[PDB]
Amino acid sequence: SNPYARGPNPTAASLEASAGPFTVRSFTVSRPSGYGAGTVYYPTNAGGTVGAIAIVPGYTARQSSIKWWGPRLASHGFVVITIDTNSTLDQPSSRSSQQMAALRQVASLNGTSSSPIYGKVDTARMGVMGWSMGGGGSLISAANNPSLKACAPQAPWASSTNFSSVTVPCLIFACENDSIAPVNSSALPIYDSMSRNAKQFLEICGGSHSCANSGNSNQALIGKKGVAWMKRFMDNDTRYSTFACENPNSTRVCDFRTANCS
Repeated sequence: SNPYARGPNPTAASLEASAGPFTVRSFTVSRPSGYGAGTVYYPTNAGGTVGAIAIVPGYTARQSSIKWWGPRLASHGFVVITIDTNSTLDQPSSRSSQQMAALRQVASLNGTSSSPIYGKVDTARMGVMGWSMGGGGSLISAANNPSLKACAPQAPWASSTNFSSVTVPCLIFACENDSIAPVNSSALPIYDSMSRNAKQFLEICGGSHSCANSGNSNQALIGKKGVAWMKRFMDNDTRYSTFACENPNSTRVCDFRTANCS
């Protein structure tokens, strides 16, 4: 039996829905430790400890850009922290440091009896996500901390596209018509550099740079894939192997690639 399996058996419908099975609550971090600000989303009734995911915005951007992931992932059995960086103009390495500081604080709060997330987190199972330079920061976090169980950046940008060292399972969401971090020069080269991990490349048809952000028109597919990836790799949950590894066969997807997945 898998000690990390949570919730009922998944379906395409249950993964495409607005919400998963668990009730979600949230709170603002009162004293952010090593980053600007944070919101923690958590399930109240997951039926066991769950992994934690830290999500970082892009250059100039704030939590509003990636907020939708908080309730979406938390409702399937994860503690999710969305952050604002110390400066909106922080670069990817700094974003990575702040992302890891946010994971550290979630672990701190797991051991703080006054916190709503006291005893709710398995601090040995963590994941990283983010938009643009925050996506680059997620890849840097994965390269520097290989015990991370999953990485799912969106429209990533980084100073170097070479992430050949990354052993962490990586799902790259890409936006076809991205003019800030073009697919051909950012997301795709990053994907191609990784030969030591489970990896996936999912490009959204007609998507601008913000195609996986809050308010996007593809929350059914993007949310299904993000949750499935985190479930498969953070929870070792093989009930999600097909959802995580499959080509969605969706008219919303203009390019799909996967390796070492199923």
